[PDB]
Amino acid sequence: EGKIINIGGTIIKARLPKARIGAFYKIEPSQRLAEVIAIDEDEVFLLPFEHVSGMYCGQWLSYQGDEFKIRVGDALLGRLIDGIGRPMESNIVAPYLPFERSLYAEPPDPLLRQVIDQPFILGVRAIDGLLTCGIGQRIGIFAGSGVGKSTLLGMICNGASADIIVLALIGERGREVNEFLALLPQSTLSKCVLVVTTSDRPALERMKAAFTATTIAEYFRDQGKNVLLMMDSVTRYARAARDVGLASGEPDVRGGFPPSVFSSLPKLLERAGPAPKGSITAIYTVLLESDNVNDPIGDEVRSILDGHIVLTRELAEENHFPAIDIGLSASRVMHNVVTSEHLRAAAECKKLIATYKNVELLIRIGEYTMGQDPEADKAIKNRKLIQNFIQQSTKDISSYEKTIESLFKVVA
Amino acid sequence: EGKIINIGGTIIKARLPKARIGAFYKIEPSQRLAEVIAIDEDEVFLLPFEHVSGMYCGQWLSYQGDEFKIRVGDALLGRLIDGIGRPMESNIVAPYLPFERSLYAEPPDPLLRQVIDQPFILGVRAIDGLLTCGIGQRIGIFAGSGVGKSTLLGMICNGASADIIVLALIGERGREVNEFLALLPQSTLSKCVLVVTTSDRPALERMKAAFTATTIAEYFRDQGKNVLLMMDSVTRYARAARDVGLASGEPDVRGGFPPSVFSSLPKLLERAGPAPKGSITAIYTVLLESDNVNDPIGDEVRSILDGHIVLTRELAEENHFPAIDIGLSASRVMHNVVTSEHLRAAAECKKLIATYKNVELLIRIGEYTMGQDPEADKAIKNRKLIQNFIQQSTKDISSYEKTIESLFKVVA
Amino acid sequence: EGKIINIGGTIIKARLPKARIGAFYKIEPSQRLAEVIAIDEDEVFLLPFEHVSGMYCGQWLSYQGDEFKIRVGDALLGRLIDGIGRPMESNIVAPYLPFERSLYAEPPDPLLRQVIDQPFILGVRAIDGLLTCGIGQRIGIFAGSGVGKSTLLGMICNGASADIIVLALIGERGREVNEFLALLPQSTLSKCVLVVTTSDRPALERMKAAFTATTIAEYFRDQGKNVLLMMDSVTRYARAARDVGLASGEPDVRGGFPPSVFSSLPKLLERAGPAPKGSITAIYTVLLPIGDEVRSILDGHIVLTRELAEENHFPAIDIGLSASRVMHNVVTSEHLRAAAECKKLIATYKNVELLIRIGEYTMGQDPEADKAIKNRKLIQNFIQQSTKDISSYEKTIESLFKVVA
Amino acid sequence: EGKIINIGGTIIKARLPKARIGAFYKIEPSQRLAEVIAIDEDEVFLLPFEHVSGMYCGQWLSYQGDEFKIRVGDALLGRLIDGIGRPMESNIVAPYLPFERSLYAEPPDPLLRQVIDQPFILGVRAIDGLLTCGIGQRIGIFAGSGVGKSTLLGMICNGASADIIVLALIGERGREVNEFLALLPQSTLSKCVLVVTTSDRPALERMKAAFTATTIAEYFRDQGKNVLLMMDSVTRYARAARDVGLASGEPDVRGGFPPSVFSSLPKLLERAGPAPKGSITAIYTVLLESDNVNDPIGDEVRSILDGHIVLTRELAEENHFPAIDIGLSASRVMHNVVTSEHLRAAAECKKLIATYKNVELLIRIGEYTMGQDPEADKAIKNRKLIQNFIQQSTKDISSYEKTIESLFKVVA
Amino acid sequence: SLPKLLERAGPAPKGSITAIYTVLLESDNVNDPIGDEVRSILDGHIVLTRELAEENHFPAIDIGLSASRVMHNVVTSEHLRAAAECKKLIATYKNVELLIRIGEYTMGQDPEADKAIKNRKLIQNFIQQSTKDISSYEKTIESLFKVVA
Amino acid sequence: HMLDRILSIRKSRANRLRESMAKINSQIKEVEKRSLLDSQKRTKENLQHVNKSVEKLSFAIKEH
Ligand SMILES: Nc1ncnc2c1ncn2[C@@H]1O[C@H](COP(=O)(O)OP(=O)(O)O)[C@@H](O)[C@H]1O
Ligand SMILES: Nc1ncnc2c1ncn2[C@@H]1O[C@H](COP(=O)(O)OP(=O)(O)O)[C@@H](O)[C@H]1O
Ligand SMILES: [Mg+2]
Ligand SMILES: [Mg+2]
Repeated sequence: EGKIINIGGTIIKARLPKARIGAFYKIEPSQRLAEVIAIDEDEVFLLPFEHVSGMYCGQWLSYQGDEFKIRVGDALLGRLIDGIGRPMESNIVAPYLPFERSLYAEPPDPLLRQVIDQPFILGVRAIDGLLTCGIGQRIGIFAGSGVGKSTLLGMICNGASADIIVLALIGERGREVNEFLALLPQSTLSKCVLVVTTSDRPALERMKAAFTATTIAEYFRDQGKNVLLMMDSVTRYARAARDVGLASGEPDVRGGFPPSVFSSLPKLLERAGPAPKGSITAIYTVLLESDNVNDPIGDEVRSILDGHIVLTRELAEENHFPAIDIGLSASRVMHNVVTSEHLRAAAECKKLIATYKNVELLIRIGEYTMGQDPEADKAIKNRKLIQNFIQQSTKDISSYEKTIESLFKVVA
Repeated sequence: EGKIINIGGTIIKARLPKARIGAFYKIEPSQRLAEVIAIDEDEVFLLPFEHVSGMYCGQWLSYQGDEFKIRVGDALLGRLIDGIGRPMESNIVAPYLPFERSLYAEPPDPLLRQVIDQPFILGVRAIDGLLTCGIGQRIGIFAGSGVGKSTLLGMICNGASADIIVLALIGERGREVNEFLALLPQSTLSKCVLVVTTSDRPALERMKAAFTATTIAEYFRDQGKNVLLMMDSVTRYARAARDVGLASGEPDVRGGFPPSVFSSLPKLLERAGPAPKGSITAIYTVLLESDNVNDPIGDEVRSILDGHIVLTRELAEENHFPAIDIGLSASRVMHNVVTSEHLRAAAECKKLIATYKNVELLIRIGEYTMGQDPEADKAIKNRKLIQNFIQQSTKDISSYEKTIESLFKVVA
Repeated sequence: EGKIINIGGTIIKARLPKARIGAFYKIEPSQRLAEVIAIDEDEVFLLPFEHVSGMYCGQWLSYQGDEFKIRVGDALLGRLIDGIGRPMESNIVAPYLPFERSLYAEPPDPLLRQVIDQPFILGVRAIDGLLTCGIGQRIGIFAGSGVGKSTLLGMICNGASADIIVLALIGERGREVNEFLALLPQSTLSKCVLVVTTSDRPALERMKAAFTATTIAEYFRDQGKNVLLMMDSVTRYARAARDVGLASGEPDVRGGFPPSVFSSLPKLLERAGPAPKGSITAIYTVLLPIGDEVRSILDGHIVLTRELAEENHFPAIDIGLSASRVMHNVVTSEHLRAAAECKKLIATYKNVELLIRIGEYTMGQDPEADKAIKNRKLIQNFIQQSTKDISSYEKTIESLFKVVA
Repeated sequence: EGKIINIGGTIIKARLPKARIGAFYKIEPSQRLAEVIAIDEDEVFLLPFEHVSGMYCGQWLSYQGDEFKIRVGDALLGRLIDGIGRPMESNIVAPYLPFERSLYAEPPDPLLRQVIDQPFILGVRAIDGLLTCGIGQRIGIFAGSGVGKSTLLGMICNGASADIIVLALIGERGREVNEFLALLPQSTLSKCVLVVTTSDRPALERMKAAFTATTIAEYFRDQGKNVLLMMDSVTRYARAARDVGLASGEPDVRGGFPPSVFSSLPKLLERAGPAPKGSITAIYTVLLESDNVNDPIGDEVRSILDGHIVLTRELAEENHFPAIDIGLSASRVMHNVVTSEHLRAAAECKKLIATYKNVELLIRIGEYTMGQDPEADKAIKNRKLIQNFIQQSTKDISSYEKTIESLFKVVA
Repeated sequence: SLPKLLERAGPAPKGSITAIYTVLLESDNVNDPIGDEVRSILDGHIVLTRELAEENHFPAIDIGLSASRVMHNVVTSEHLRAAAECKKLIATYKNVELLIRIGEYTMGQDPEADKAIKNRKLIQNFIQQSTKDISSYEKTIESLFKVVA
Repeated sequence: HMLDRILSIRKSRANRLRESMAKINSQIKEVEKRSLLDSQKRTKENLQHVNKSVEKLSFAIKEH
């Protein structure tokens, strides 16, 4: 059909007359895949990802279709899937996947994507009492390393109020995926779909894994369920998309990232919102470093999402699990999700926490005693029960009405 | 009329001669369009309206009109428009829009523009009291990501008293269409045109929505009435123009940006403003890419607008809402629209906020004695009255008379 | 089989049809050789190993291969090998070598990595009393400059319970190969097969030395033998593969390294683990940008510090911030908890020596630091010994159990 | 045998079909030589030995040699040589050099190098008492501009005890050749060879003086005697080779430098050292671009060289000469050389210098009670003995026994 | 091409052009390439800072960063001395400003710091000026002599 | 950059004056205490003096 003309290291050219763009091809001697990214007159540029050094001048290509698809069906509940869309395991025969979806879809009509008003019950008393999620809210957890991101993340997986969970671990090593999917039980994995790819996989698969998980969750949305998508480490998606964009040839504009990363984040994670039939509540994670406090992916994800959680290292150094810094973190759709008395209670508890930080640094200074500030004294005497409300062990799962009841207790 | 010889991901090259620059074409086996960016001898470089991911080499371009023009009439009052110009509301019938006009018009004559001296009531108490606007100016709201821009536009749209309100939501979170639409009453939406494009839409439509919103505002200006143009993230226009310019082979000159961005911002931001017949008052939001006001596109937009409001995260995390930094924000018609005792009182309140910010460490650790500097004494005395004057809720809209009355009360 | 178009300093261009990337061709009049980095439609960018002087327009290129494979057999035990594979010296004659295998072999996926058992004894009594290591475990050593790591490597070659010991001096200095081999006996050299290469040598064979040593160690893995791989200065492999990468043409991403070394180093390191044929214990040294990427990729870091090596406490390892991640799957529960309580008995001395540098600390109620003061010297001569002081595994156990008393 | 087709600034290009690399040609109208550095299949890049005064197109070339060789011999002592090889003093009669050698030889067999065991008495108290050099060690001196690299080579070269000294002054001021001959006594000037090239000389004399000095050093090494080679700014070789190769069609890689610099510098810089008969001991002055840490030509010279003395100008600003930062400098070959008590004394007083460099702050800030840190109490008492042991005058050279005696009485 | 614009505006054999060029800096840094080059061409620079615009000190001229090349040929020796001593008072207060803001300054150690603290308000309402206000040159220099001592 | 180093001394001075405060508060229970409360009184006013010395030195980093 067409043969390789040259190999330029990471990008190859091949003569195919009237080849379309977005298509994917088989190298005929091996079984290797490569897509088309740029079209010339007769001699298309073409991006491989797996292996380059086994290539001649005149090695043949093979056509499959116009756009890359995946096999999606209702038998995926409890499967480790490749990021390109294949079942990784060989212990089971791949079941009946009837439908045929592409990875590039579009979000719904903005006049059909309507306002979110219902709460998303979560089990964690800090994310649900003081902050509050909504069914259609895209949370972003901004964590470091060693603060307890995965323990909180498994607490989200287990105690959620969702019907189908769709995890996505983009850049990982095998010990961490085994540690994390060994951390959540079989009652969780009987409803969970796992789109797992690791850091040894090539960059195209680590980029397509987010599209794969979003397409699985759009399918389980379109039958009318409350899907909970969990992209783990959108930072590593961004690193994969950086490498693909720089290998395509593209000038970096901010922090070493090409414009394709910054233009492909919104059309990735704007798909995961409310819909006219069912809805998807997504929760993304960003690994913030002390090396770059600037971190353009963190700023753009904060600019696209709506409601961020910050896991600080100080609240991990003193034993405060989960290490959620209330007041440094917030949710945007809370004022139209919770009731009015819960909204005036939760603001007073955050104001008590900030007032306690100020009053401890003014009480070790020598210039405080009890009686000349009423807002201070109530925070002083409510310190330990606020700390018993925020802190929560891994196997202590609470309900929503118990959380609101204990919150109304802990404010007054 | 001509074939395609290149498809490069953003710019497609077509071998078709005698093409006028600015003209647009239809890819005739589809229903998609493309606009001529540059020409060669017979090899034009043009930019598609929709995405590029379905095209191939020999694919014709039939000739369309010589310039892309939108259709505008009086029946746009109360509608939902895209950046191309076509209506979003499908269930609402198609209006009769008798006039049509292109998106690239010149500003008024610099002598026929007039010195602006009538105040524009915004409803926000801080801007009205310490800063203030004029009917005709172009103020701008500079902030980081998630600091309070969209909230302040909603507050300032419930507060404003214009004749026509043209709201452009450019490159923003698609959920928020119905939220901006549900914070407005019906008598406001009966006079409100709403141009909505989304962050998923390609780099032309997210770039060209500013010009169709400004063209609709110029139409209702030329009918002879004072209109209000609120634009949400002109920096998304700036990012779209960066991506189109760098795809079209232009050098980086500052911070990631080509010179075409810095040359194309002033004509967009300058065709607003005063006029011989009517006036459009514009309020643009600017997303500073870190939490710094000296971003490249933030500095370039600040050197063009006349009046700038700076929101800072250091007051967002202190629950000082709205987060208007009184120091780094200024209005360039303040001294021109208002009387002398209001100007004196506003300047003195700004100065005594600064002189409290001089002292507050000596108050915190208990060192400042009372009677030695009367300016700092009056600062410490009137702090709580000021920060009951500066903060206000989103539901609290205050008229201009009570604003200047409480301003005289608080300055003493 | 192809004429040379031009010479671009370190890049040759040739006119030859149908060659694969990585095929190595032969300068026929001078007996030098050069492998392919990129092909055009008929011309081919390749790069020479050796120096480029003496070459003209129109030299021939003999084909002689399509990918480089090393002539490896059972008779390489006790011989000096270049990073390419040919011997170093000419005093010895090359013996019979029946087999040859290529330098590439795909590792198993990380989702099904095996369990570790069967304690592997290195010889230094400090770690196999405190931070033990199994057969298929791959270990990273994070040491500095002038910390005495060469004696450590020579004494964990001397006293290891492995039938084959393979080491790759990849990128070493001129004197340092004799400086290293001066402290290996003959009973050790008759067990070693070892690859050396110097900074004189081109970056192409300085990065193929790692694949050569890994491939030879995989060959001796398949014969039912327990084999130990050593790669000294993985960072020098990293800078060599960097020089090959941006010498071929590639922009860098992190530090100064291209992403090709970030695609090749997990491929080089992810292999060489617990196979069912009797497996391959890898020890990889990294000096103190990519140490994060190495330290997050293999199980077990050993830290040698100058702040400890300024005294005469050799081997210069500090147990308070090094740990091998698999000990409960290796050593028994008694030995594990006794080793961990000796670790926290050492770690409480440095938080109480600084408080007994000042005159304040007494006894009376602190049951963990009062024991360190009396039982300090048994600790501090348990966790150090000389270069040719061997301590077997059935002595350090009861020695450690009479340390805890 | 060919015509010259263009003249650049540094480079010549000609049409010499089937010409070898290294083959040097002379220009037929104008007597001057030029050697081939690149091929472009019909069209060769030559580098001339002199300036380009009158160079018309089509100027002829004539075959002279296949490689460039220099005349060496034992009758070369007490003389001055340029980078090419010819004597530089002209009032003297021309000597008789018997043999010829090419400039490109290969380093010795690493299995046949000897083992460094005995010290090289250097003269400076710091690089004898703290960083002892062995006979056969390659050390380098790393500093910025005018920090004291050449003054330290004056102190070394004055008090050097080697059997024969080859001093290479590569690409530096013509003024200072007499200042080096002013501190060479007749006993060490009767056995010294100065290979001097000045910074105004053309590119390949400045590029080949290092090879000429190493060729002379290998000749007198192969006679059987140990020889001190001292290169002054091998960075001048590095940027001469940068300007040669980068203007010959070769890409920027790390600092403006081609790959050929990083290919040809570790072969030059390693053909010194031990040997089966004799030993070159080498001291390489290295100039740094900035005073930073990411210098593309300082870092890899630091990596491929066994021992390095780091001069920092922050000690040259407080007038602490020689400006050796003993924490930043190291000597890998001293633990094999000195006795064990010498190692203990060196490590102890390095520890004392490192302790006083931060106990000094809490002496000025009045927070240091005596006795609470005894080691610091030992680092304040012996501050003056250390700071007379470390820095010494230029004309103050001291023998090895006085250095070890003074080291012992400083540590005790 | 910037020196062959800026050098045409100066003294001349008949007539003169005194020119005043406004220069916008690409950040608040004065070491912008255009700011640096136009500072190396022109005969005097008046650097306005944003710190003094935030402190409501208008006009926001930073006196230490400013200079005027031709002043020593223009003013008398007494006026040049008074200008230099007033600029040294401004620099002394900028030295002691953060030390008195933290709270370590007790009145009495330095003789120049008490002079700076005492003449602070006179210097401030000399430098600070409203937009609709103009001074004559004799009132400016006599107010300078009254402020400086 | 060395002003970051000074509060590391100032905060460590605070820890070594509140652990000494815990020394006297542990031995006000056993008793001499009137002669021993003379030491905690100078301790706690110095601990207030050291805590004031940090909060005007940790706030002095933001001013630069
Ligand atoms: N004036 C205000 N009063 C109270 N909260 C506010 C105000 N402005 C912003 N916020 C907080 O910020 C969030 C919305 O910020 P927004 O202005 O939408 O950020 P952006 O400017 O990036 O769109 C809300 O969740 C709200 O709690
Ligand atoms: N050991 C020293 N004692 C006194 N002054 C020195 C010493 N070394 C350098 N200097 C001073 O520093 C300057 C740099 O000296 P030099 O050795 O020429 O530096 P370089 O050769 O590295 O440029 C000289 O002008 C000299 O006065
Ligand atoms: Mg917004
Ligand atoms: Mg010098």
